[PDB]
Amino acid sequence: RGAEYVSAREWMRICFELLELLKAHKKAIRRATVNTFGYIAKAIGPHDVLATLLNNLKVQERQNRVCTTVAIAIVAETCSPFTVLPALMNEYRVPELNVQNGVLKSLSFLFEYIGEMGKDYIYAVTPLLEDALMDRDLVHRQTASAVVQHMSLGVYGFGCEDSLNHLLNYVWPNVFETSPHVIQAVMGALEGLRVAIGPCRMLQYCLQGLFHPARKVRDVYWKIYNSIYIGSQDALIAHYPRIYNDDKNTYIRYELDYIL
Amino acid sequence: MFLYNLTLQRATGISFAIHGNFSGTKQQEIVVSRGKILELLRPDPNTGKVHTLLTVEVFGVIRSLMAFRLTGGTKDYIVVGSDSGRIVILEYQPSKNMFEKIHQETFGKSG
Amino acid sequence: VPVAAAMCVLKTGFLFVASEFGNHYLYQIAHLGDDDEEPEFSSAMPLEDTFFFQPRPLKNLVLVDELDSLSPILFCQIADLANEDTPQLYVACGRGPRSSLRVLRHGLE
Amino acid sequence: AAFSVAVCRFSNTGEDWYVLVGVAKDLILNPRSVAGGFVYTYKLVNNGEKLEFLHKTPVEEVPAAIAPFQGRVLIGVGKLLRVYDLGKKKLLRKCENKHIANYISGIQTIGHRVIVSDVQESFIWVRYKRNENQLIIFADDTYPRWVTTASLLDYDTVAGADKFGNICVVRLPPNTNDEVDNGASQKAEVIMNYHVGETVLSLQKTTLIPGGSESLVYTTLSGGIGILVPFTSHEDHDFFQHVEMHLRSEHPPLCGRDHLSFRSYYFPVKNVIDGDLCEQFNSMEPNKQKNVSEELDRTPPEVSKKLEDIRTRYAF
Amino acid sequence: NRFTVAELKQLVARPDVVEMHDVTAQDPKLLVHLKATRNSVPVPRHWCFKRKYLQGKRGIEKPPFELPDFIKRTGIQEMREALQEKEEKIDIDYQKLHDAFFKWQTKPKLTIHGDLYYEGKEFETRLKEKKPGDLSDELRISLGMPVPPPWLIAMQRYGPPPSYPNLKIPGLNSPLYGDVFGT
Amino acid sequence: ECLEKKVDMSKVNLEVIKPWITKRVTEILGFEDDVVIEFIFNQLEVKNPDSKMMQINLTGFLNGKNAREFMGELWPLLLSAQENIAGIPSAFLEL
Amino acid sequence: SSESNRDRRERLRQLALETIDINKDPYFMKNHLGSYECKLCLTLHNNEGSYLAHTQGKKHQTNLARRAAKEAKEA
Amino acid sequence: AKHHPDLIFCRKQAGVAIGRLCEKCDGKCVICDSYVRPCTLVRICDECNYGSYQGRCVICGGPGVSDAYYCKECTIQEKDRDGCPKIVNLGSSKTDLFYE
Amino acid sequence: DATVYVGGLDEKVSEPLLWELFLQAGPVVNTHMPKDRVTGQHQGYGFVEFLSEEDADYAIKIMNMIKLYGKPIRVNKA
Amino acid sequence: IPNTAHFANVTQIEDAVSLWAKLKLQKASERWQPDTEEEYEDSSGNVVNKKTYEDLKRQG
Amino acid sequence: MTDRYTIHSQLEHLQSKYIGTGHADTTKWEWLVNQHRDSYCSYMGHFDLLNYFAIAENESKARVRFNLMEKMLQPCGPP
Amino acid sequence: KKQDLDDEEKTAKFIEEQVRR
RNA sequence: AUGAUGUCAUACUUAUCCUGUC
Repeated sequence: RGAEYVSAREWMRICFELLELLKAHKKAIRRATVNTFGYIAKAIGPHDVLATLLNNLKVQERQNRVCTTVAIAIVAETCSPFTVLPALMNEYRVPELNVQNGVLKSLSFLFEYIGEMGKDYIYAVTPLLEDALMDRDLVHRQTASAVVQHMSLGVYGFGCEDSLNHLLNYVWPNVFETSPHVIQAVMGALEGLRVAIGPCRMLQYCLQGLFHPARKVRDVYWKIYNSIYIGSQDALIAHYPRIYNDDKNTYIRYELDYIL
Repeated sequence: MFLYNLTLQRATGISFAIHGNFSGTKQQEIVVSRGKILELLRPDPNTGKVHTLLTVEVFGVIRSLMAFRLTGGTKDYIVVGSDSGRIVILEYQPSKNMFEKIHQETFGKSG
Repeated sequence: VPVAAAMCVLKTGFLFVASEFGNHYLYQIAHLGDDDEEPEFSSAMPLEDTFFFQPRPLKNLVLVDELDSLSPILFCQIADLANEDTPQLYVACGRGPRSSLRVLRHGLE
Repeated sequence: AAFSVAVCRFSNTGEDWYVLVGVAKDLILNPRSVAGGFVYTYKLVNNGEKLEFLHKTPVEEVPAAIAPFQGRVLIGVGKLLRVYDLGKKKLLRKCENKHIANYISGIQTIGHRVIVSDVQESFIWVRYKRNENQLIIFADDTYPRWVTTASLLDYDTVAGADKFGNICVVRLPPNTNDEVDNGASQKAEVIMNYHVGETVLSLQKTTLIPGGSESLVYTTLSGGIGILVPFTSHEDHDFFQHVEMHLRSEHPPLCGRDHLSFRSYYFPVKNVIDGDLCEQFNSMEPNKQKNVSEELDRTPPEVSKKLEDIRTRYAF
Repeated sequence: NRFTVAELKQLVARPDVVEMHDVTAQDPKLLVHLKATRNSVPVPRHWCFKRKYLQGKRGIEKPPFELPDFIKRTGIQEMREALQEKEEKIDIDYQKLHDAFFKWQTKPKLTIHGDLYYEGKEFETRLKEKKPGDLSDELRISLGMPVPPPWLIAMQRYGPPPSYPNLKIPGLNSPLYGDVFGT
Repeated sequence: ECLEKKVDMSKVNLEVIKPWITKRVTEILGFEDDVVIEFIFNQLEVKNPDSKMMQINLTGFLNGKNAREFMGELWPLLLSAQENIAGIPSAFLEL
Repeated sequence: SSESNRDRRERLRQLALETIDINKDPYFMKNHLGSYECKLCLTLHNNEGSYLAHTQGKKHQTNLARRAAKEAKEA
Repeated sequence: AKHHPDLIFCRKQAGVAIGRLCEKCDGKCVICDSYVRPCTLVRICDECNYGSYQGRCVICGGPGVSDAYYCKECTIQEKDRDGCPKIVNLGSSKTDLFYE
Repeated sequence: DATVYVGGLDEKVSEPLLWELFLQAGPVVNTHMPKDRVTGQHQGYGFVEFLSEEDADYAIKIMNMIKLYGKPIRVNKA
Repeated sequence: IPNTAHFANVTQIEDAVSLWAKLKLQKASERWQPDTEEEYEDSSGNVVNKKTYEDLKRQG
Repeated sequence: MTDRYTIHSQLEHLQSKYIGTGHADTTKWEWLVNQHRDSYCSYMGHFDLLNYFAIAENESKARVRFNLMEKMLQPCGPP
Repeated sequence: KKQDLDDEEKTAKFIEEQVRR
């Protein structure tokens, strides 16, 4: 509310004290913490405080770690991320892996909170997702995929679909795995990509997998094809290809071939 | 090449047409259903001419148009079935020359 | 009557004929349709053979008005074929016998 | 049953305009496969007052495309694009092309190239070699569309209608080589796509009023007339986009559908602004209009004047 | 109960897409029709592999991050490197970052809808087919000729190449501007 | 099997089928219980009963070998009662 | 707590780097996320103790005799 | 969700009972399980809200205080037009924590 | 003749300017230009497999006309 | 028998001949098999092929 | 009449309840019939598509609607 | 906007002139 | 030289969760 009465020095000290409050075993503590951290982020401005967030290498997996990530998100909102991104994207360079997947999460929550404004930054994040989605280790593919999801819901309808198709290329091989978190992640991914790209392109990736001899491929591509099928079942009609008619059955729908 | 689409002449073909006391008075209105626009017509009983009272674009393909009224009521409602996954109940407000949506409940997906 | 997609019978002798193609019509319920020599095939009337109804002109309704609008999506040529400077929209619209060559000019009658 | 008609002159003949009309024999729907076709020729005597039947050249497929191209006539019968010349007994086919996918539905011929529109496939750009009389397709599209009508906007940009109620505009890349010899190598990118919601069958880019600007006037099968006008200023386009984004949140459609979902029915929207949704600012609530004008940092009469200025510049 | 691959290839109109694992399916005709579509994409190459598409890049050491020009032209990377060297602040500008994010925005190189990610996808930098009569800049530099490339002087004597018979190269039977000396 | 023909309990009596079902239950289960008689009463209460559901309910209660014979004996008596114009089985005409 | 653990992890990484420099291990390679990777064993190492324990199981040094015989035909 | 992958939703018929959220689960989404962009309110089933089952949280199942809402990312993905997502089952969560 | 041996090159040359370079004459179907691992640099000699032999004999005739980095390029049959 | 992308998994030589026959440049080779512009008819009978019109132009 | 086939349940899993989703073991004829039924339902639902289909043919709208409703069960012959 | 607006006015001028013709 | 099952540590994710009771 007031926030002017106190000099900035006091504030930044408050920051360096707030940093370790994320060991809390309680969720509401972290809640208020992050929201405050956003408020003081407004009271000061982005660069310093987001740097102080990036000081954490996410070594403590207990209590709240990703929480710092959330702070990176909300901080990126409180003043325009239109400022902040280059610092982060640079900080993916660091060879330490867990903070790499950390900044991936930061992009995820980032797009989740920004929504429409991602109509620009999509491009900036696109090649990095390429590097991340190309797999060093599974968590990269997972988290990056989540990023593709929230980006994909956020940008909808604004005409950026092309680069999302490009990213869908690199998304597509990850379809196969038994790890629950990566498979459900990929599911959310391809669902958001469904709504953003439109079903036609999806289905054009999902055709051949339906009838493939193996059981695995059929299990999965049928799971996908179901996910594509339930929603937008109304709009699928046009995109079912032409399938020739056999002896006992007529597989051509001739209604579409009536010409005036 | 950023373009801007504009409509010069509205669609005159009617896909559905209902009749009843939509205005809440003794005069009966003609709720016509065009392709991508809703139209409310009011025929003159003396002049023998039908005048367009209201014309609003629904921005969608309306596939069903029916009217209903409760027991003891004096005005007919307007049930509009479109390509969206929600059912919309409209009540033309004469004191404003606009169709006021009474209720709108979602039932499925669009298309 | 022409091929109408919807019909609305209103009070005080009014019949709205919304045509599926071409201009629409609004015939007002003039006669009741009964008290005439027209043969009224009853449901009890047996036949083994269908009551060949004669094509008699609508002598029960009177077109009070007509909403002949668009429903074609056919062809249109916008050019200044006349002597005026503003180009006219020569659009052929209709369906079968109700087809017409309508030259659309932005103005007022 | 006639399906195509064209009136032009021949290079072998003088200044006599001939009216060639292609017809079909024994046709109906998809169950009844087309039998044969014919192409009748007219003389257009008495300065276009009377037509005299000169010759009727038959064809194996039903002709659905007739267009003049450099003194000759391009005849598209089914999936065979043939260049026929004027003959004393019948139309002598000087060239032929069988690279069509299903059937040639429309043909728009540029001064140098030829653009044929398929039935279920999108239109492709084809170059006709005058030295060897061989038509070569040098460009194609990546997305199939049931095209019904098309119009050449420029030498490399072509806008075509869709049977599903949409409108698309494809522009060729500047690095495309016309001199050449999944399907094609060079692809054409779609620069504009918009679902109009009505079946469009006639497109024409011309001036509706003298002194104004030319716009993409389009017709509809439901008896509607629309017009597409390009934005002259990037700031005005951004203002119209912000006004549309404010109107999509302040005035929803009465049918419960989304405006972006209605505009993205068949193809996603790319550089398209619906002026009909912007026209509801004068019909909406005054408090909501004042809130939208405060979000746009203007006045509601200023927004009304800015909306009426584009209509006065581009329409009657 | 299962047809052979030759009988499945002779019956299919497009036999250039049939594989050896498609005979073990429950309906090879529908799989052959769906695999020969216009805008269809094939399945990944990890259907028969045992490396789970992520264990093949063990010893391959790559760079940390390749930043774009729009981020490198803002000076944030050098300031971040100076801060990391001091730890092991800047406040350069606020409108220059907005200008690099809006006005100086570079469109990245996207991919096609059928351009799926391969296994390696880094050692096969294939690009069309730079043929006879068309060369790259630098190799011009090694060649060192000012604006024919000089072994098309010997394409005079010894004759037109067997490998590309359709050939035309400038000045001989092909009557040339910039780089491209033959078509 | 014998449980594929559609039947209807509305065209047949119910009081004449209680002694044959009681004898079949006493032959199958050995003694007389109250759950099997209630299940037989509930299986014939509907106007359009289900032979497969009654066969499953009899195989769950009994062993299955005697339950299949009980279902085959109850389907034929019901078929003979529904085929007759009176609505009674063949064992009721003699006595 | 957390800072003491970060300092202990840095001291352990420094001790592992000193042990790899003293023993002169040519197969130890660093990853881009703070981990080790064995070049000769062609496997991953989760911690610094994992790469420091790859000397009894999967001895890739004994499999280099074929490459030494291919490089030099004499003993 | 996140907090629980073995939990199953009710997915029953949508009624007129507006859903509510507990004080411990306030602001959290039902499908997307996020904290930002609320666009559509949560509607509960008729059997899921009757007598002592009314006024309870959908996700937490405790005493509901404020009304629950769905995320805008789940609304645009058509994940909010499904059945009533009432938490019926409760497995591998708050079971061994009662013993300690 | 399908293959040729190519001597006297500079490591800034790689398999690509050979690809491009000899397909200027006629297409190199199989390219081989060793990468030395130890010092990570090229000695500069090449082996080329073609479609058939005619390509490569014309290649013997024309082929010794490529000068890589101001310097001479050996091409002979193999 | 020249190999191809569809004939990679062929083992028997009997199927390879049919594969090379069906692969045989699909089914086209017809750019100018009718263009002749016969002026001898000048009524309703302009029927001739490419080689027939070439022989008619070379003869007269 | 031992059938030994009680498709009841297992562990509250799967139990398909939707129509037109399909499975991994779905046949080609069943998927083609489901696609034809979905196309018939989309033709019956869309008013502009039904108008464009009835304007080409010489039949009326209600007759074409009754023909499309009658051809839904056995519109292509179950495989 | 303003600078464009100045131009916009000119833009209007052309259309108005057109009407006159 | 991958892969296989196998007893056994080690990191990582799930914004997992600490006042629950008749």
